Amino acid sequence: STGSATTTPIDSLDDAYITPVQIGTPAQTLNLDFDTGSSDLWVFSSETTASEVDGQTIYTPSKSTTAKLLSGATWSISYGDGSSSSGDVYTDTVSVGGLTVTGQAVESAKKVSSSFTEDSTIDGLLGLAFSTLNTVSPTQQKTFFDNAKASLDSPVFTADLGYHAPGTYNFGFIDTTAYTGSITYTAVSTKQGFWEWTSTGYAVGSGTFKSTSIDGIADTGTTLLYLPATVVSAYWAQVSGAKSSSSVGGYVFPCSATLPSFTFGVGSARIVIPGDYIDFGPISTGSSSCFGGIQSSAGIGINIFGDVALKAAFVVFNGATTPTLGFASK
Repeated sequence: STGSATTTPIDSLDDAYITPVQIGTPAQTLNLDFDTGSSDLWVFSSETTASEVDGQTIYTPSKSTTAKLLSGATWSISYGDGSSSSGDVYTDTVSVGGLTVTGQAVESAKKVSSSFTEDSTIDGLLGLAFSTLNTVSPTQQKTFFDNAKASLDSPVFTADLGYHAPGTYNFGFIDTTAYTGSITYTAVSTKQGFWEWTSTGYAVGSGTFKSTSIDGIADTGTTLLYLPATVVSAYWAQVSGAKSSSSVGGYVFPCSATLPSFTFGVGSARIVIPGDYIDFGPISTGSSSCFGGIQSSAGIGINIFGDVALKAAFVVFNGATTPTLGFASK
């Protein structure tokens, strides 16, 4: 089997992307944030505290003929941005882009933090990291990908995120029309439960490539590119008037600037992030200070190749016995 679903930016900045997901029978379609940095499929639901729901579409298990309470199971998750959610668990039929999994754990939120409530466009998360990170207790649950894997034509999924445009998540096949040149594959460590890999270096604009190992994770659920402070300082030093602002929460730069590109290495290959992708717009409506899309990973404890990086590439998440990542230009 295969599946193919379009993923759409939630707003004009590409802050996150939502993908429609069918849950239950008859189908209830919710727009979920596919997150290769976490491993829980959780939804706003009929169980979510009413004051914490503001415009989201909810899953109502009582209206699904295929929903079963997973008796005794609970979940609770905290993300890197300080947001959180928790609740109980159902199993139900879940379909993405025509690919169906029966018996998928659907984590029903009883509580969500303010950042989730305030984002009316995101009805929940679909985790695509390794199932070792799944928070369901006392019986850990599998991701949608892990449950689908055996049925797929090839044990893979691909992320093809758009810049200010829709893109695609495919499951079970690699669309050879969706990228240019060849795909460069690189090793993955699953030791922390992430799609963790090592970039071979970077360049700023038209500058020389610096060969240096940068461990990090491929994380579709993180907006920006978080890299070591040395790398980030070298990038922003090429932008007139850029500075790190402790008041704002990272590097800012004059909205009048033209940003340089940023290149990262994948083996001997290179992915170029256009400068435009690194613009996250005014720090507040009408401001002439703009927020940067490349930020320091200092204090996060990991480097994160978030959407700013991933959207510059066609990305293969190869879930074979020995996982690998692949990157191609597009």
